[PDB]
Amino acid sequence: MKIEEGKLVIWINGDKGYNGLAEVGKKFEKDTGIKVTVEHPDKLEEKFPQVAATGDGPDIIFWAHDRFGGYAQSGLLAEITPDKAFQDKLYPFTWDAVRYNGKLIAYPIAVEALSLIYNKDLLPNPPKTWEEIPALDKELKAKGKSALMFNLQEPYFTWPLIAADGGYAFKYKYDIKDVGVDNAGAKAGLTFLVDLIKNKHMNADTDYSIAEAAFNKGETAMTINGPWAWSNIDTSAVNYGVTVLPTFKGQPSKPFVGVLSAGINAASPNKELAKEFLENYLLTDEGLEAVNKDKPLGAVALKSYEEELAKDPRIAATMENAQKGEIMPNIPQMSAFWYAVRTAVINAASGRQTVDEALKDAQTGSELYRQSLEIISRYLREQATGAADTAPMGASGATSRKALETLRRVGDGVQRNHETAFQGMLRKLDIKNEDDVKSLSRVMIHVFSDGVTNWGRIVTLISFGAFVAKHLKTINQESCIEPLAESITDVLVRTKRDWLVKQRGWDGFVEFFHV
Ligand SMILES: CCc1sc2ncnc(O[C@H](Cc3ccccc3)C(=O)O)c2c1-c1ccc(O)c(Cl)c1C
Ligand SMILES: OC[C@H]1O[C@H](O[C@H]2[C@H](O)[C@@H](O)[C@@H](O)O[C@@H]2CO)[C@H](O)[C@@H](O)[C@@H]1O
Repeated sequence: MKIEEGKLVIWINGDKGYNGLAEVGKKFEKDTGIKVTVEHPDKLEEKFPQVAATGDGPDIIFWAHDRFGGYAQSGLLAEITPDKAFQDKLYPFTWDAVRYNGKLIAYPIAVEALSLIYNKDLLPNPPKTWEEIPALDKELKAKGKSALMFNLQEPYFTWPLIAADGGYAFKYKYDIKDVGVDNAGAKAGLTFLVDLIKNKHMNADTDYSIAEAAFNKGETAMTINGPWAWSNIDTSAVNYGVTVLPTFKGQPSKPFVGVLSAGINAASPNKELAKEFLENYLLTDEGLEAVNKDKPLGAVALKSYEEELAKDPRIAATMENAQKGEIMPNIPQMSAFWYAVRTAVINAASGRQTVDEALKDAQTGSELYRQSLEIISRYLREQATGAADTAPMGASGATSRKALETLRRVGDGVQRNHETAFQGMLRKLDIKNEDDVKSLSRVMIHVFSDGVTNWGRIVTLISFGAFVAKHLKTINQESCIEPLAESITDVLVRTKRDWLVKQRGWDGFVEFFHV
């Protein structure tokens, strides 16, 4: 077991109030003798799943609720079991964001939404519409100033515009069959952003650091940022307001709402100290004030302390923008949707891809997991039982049908030609229950990993998976077919993601074996 016992390590993002969090760790250490280390590593949302998976990493991880469903799906988080007394101290909707398969997987800390931030000295009336920002930039450019600068490297900041005229991630429970990443509304919003860049009103290269510096030295009239950014603006002496985001096509910008949440590592031998630090030290008037004094949290989940901060108009603007937005879903494929949209916005902005090209590729990566499982689960199940699934694939399922048709035709030959080799490998792997199926996964990455990438090898993997599903059903282990399909899908899309999207995904597969 790698994680040290008798002490707490905390991971929190570098835009957050980590010095304030460390003051609450000092107060925990002063009362219990347990040293709390707070770190803010780069890409901790990428690195937590990698190190947690091997029993390593921090005791507590802080991030918006959107990444927590994937970590729970991978068994990287402890179940949070606060009593009714502690649960009543926080807003029920904040608890809704940290509930996954009916289990609390984290402690909610604060509701974050993007607002529009403007220089009252340059722009006494901020724009009501996105459409008027070009004329405003022209006007401010004559004065050696610019209208707007925000981070174009993170899809988070651009999403409100993309979602305004009907863009969305998963239709709402959440329908992961229904992805709205390349709909007319999404094209309209992202096209308007590329047009601002084309007409020199914004810069494709602008990241968080550049946008913050330009706003805080009064070079740009406007930025798009969250509560965490107010501290640095306070220091900079800029007379700023926090207001409702400008509308697009007469409709509000819908910011993706995040709930800063604290998760407990499953591998942690200090889960009792972590529960005690989070419930009785951090989630208190004194604890949330210590963190908020460093960098504002936004609208905190703690009712007592949220009553006080509600009077602040910048919080009111945050909640107004939050109402017009959507609570982010916490489902496992959020990570793949964010990765896909990040790439789409960066490519459309730089002109490497068109808005049509970029958003189509992001709609493929957003659907790739569910689309792959649908094909593999149906193939494995129909091979095991001898009867096809009657149910319809759905509205976007023309690809799944042709891909299953191609897999049937192409992959039945592979089962026949490799029968002897498959039987040899299935005998040598002693499969017999869900436990034995857990083993297999480890094998398949090792095998599917260090080899040349082609549709031929993808077919062999799925074909051997069907062969194992046939065996599973034969020994009354038919319930293990759905998890084996999940594991084959997991190996394939987690390791070949970038290749599968370059091949137009399953359309590429049908195209490749067409005759
Ligand atoms: C967990 C087992 C998997 S998963 C997977 N995914 C893609 N390809 C595989 O094997 C082929 C090579 C090959 C040559 C002749 C017969 C079968 C396959 C390859 O790597 O190209 C495999 C194998 C695998 C590897 C070695 C073997 O001897 C057997 Cl029987 C198998 C089933
Ligand atoms: O940009 C995609 C990104 O969006 C959100 O991350 C936000 C985070 O929620 C905020 O707390 C803030 O600090 O900035 C981040 C933007 O870089 C999602 O939470 C995150 O999962 C996703 O990758």
